Amino acid sequence: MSLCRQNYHEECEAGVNKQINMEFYASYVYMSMASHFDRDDVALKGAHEFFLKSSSEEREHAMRLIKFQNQRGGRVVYQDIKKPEKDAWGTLTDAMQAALDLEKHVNQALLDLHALASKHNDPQMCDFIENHYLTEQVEAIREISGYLTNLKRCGPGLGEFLFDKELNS
Amino acid sequence: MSLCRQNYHEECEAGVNKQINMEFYASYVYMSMASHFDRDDVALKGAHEFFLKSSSEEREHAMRLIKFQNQRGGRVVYQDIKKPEKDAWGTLTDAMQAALDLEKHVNQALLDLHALASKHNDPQMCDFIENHYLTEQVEAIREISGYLTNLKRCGPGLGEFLFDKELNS
Amino acid sequence: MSLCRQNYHEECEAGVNKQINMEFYASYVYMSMASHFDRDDVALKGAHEFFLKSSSEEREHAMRLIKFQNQRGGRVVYQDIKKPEKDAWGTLTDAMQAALDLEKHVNQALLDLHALASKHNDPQMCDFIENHYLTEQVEAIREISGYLTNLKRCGPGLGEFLFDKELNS
Amino acid sequence: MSLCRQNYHEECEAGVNKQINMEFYASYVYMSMASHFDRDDVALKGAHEFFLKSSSEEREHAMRLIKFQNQRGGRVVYQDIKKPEKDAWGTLTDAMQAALDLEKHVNQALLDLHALASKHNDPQMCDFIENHYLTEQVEAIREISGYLTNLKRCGPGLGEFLFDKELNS
Ligand SMILES: [Ag+]
Ligand SMILES: [Ag+]
Ligand SMILES: [Ag+]
Ligand SMILES: [Ag+]
Ligand SMILES: [Ag+]
Ligand SMILES: [Ag+]
Ligand SMILES: [Ag+]
Ligand SMILES: [Ag+]
Ligand SMILES: [Ag+]
Ligand SMILES: [Ag+]
Ligand SMILES: [Ag+]
Ligand SMILES: [Ag+]
Ligand SMILES: [Ag+]
Ligand SMILES: [Ag+]
Ligand SMILES: [Ag+]
Ligand SMILES: [Ag+]
Repeated sequence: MSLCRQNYHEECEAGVNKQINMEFYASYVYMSMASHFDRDDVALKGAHEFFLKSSSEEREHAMRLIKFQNQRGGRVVYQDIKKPEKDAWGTLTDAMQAALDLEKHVNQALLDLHALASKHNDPQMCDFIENHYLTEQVEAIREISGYLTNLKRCGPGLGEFLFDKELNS
Repeated sequence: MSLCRQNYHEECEAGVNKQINMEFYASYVYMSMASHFDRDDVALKGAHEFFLKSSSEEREHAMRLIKFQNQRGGRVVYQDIKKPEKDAWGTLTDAMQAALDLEKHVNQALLDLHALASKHNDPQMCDFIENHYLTEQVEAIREISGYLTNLKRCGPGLGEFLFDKELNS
Repeated sequence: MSLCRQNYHEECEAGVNKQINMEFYASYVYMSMASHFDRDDVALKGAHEFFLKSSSEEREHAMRLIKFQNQRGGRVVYQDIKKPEKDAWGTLTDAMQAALDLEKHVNQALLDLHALASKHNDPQMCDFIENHYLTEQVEAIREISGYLTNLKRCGPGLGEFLFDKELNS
Repeated sequence: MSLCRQNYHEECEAGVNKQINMEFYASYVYMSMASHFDRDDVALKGAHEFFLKSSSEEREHAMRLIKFQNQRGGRVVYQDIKKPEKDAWGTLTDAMQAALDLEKHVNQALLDLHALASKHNDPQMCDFIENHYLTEQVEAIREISGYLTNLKRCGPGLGEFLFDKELNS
């Protein structure tokens, strides 16, 4: 009766908790991509920066869902952040493909989370997700898709090096 | 045929009119809380300011729904703004509890209003409500909930005085 | 022969990988402490901010070890970031105690890592750790210890609320 | 009894003298690399600038060890700065490989010098070396290693030309 929870279904709460984990996970994947591209034998500084920034943004995404959980009076429950699937992510194209797949996985998760909120008639949650995640995911996915297109266009070797400069700066 | 109304159902219009009254009412409650806390024998200036600001914001909420009504080509119809339930709101905790209850009542009303708009497939109204009210209500409720938590933590007497300073400044 | 690795023992590399995980873990603990203190029923904003900042700094610590790993030509290998031990961290004192314990655990780990580097005659690694971690840990631990002292001094209730204001601002 | 020497072993002094020569030598190598890349028939201005800067920095490294020698009350003793091993350093990759080898040779020398100081319990010398040389060497080596990686990635011809632009600016 002194708590803030209102119109916030347990499934949604749990879906937010899952999404928190997912965003941390994606953060972690990108951290790993970043460090891969900062290997002396890979040495793609643009990719490194790009994936670091993506890692940091994923962390922010997580945190904003954490906040949301608290703002709705849910209870954040953390789970392990699983290690990413690979220790080495290949070429920039390989990693961008993996990133695209991750973002699509995150995006589906968010869409599922939105479907949850819509199912439970939580329009504030829906709005939150739309406002902070959905278009962002769309943008990210489109952006990575274009990267893949240009990576392919640029080709291996020099093209990769030059394309890599074009990430960020 | 020269009017702007389009896709704006009479129930929604009426729901906006009810919500207008509700926001004015909440404004009025907060006005009363404010004046209570500015009694010489209550004299909690932070609460006074906080509730005045909440009153003014509720008024703005009302006005924005008035505007919306007109922008959608509905017709604003005012009702009495009922006096608040109490003339004296007790301690800061008591008033914060009452505020929490009011905000939850407003919030449910808004959620009902959004459900109305969703039922009548008025996505512009839905968006309006989400954009201007829902998250705001969530924020308000969470904020007041935290106040209650801290009021309890701080305890009566000195704690109330000190907590009161922490509202606003 | 085109790689940068020099004087960087496999044990050290592995110790850095462990330390990376540990810093991420500590980051994660602090994230959880932060969100605990942002519960509507806990609502200690200073603690929230303090633990968020500690989480972010732990992340930076991790990242700097990631960087170091790459700068020394080791290979970062991530592991799961385990969920923290608790879902709810108690009072600010309880959490500060837990933080103190975590920082001491991190600190011992770092000291072990430094002992590793010293054992393997990796003075650059030693210096790195001393330059970026050791004094920082000392500072953190002392700082948290003082917090605990003041939390105790301040007492539960009002004291906790007031002490909480004194974290950060 | 009016001199400053204290806790500065003759071997260390001699090791500093050797290191001075080594840094001058490395300076000289880089000078030669620089001039190679400024040949009209080589004409890689980025490499030229990069190696000039590396030459100048190596000179500064030498000078700082000279200073250190004097600050510790040792006696600087110069030896011939031997001419570099090659008159022509090949492609940018070839020279970067040679640079990597030189920096690793310098780095080992410094590590040996640090081991000397540690053996003789000269922590000020150890610190000096750690503070001014070790991490710098690590950085240099990693940097050159990445260059080699990117030179390889970029390939001969156009890639070399483009990679060359990416040194410095
Ligand atoms: Ag819900
Ligand atoms: Ag990384
Ligand atoms: Ag992203
Ligand atoms: Ag919306
Ligand atoms: Ag919407
Ligand atoms: Ag309608
Ligand atoms: Ag008033
Ligand atoms: Ag309000
Ligand atoms: Ag080592
Ligand atoms: Ag948090
Ligand atoms: Ag810390
Ligand atoms: Ag000595
Ligand atoms: Ag020259
Ligand atoms: Ag150098
Ligand atoms: Ag040191
Ligand atoms: Ag040291």
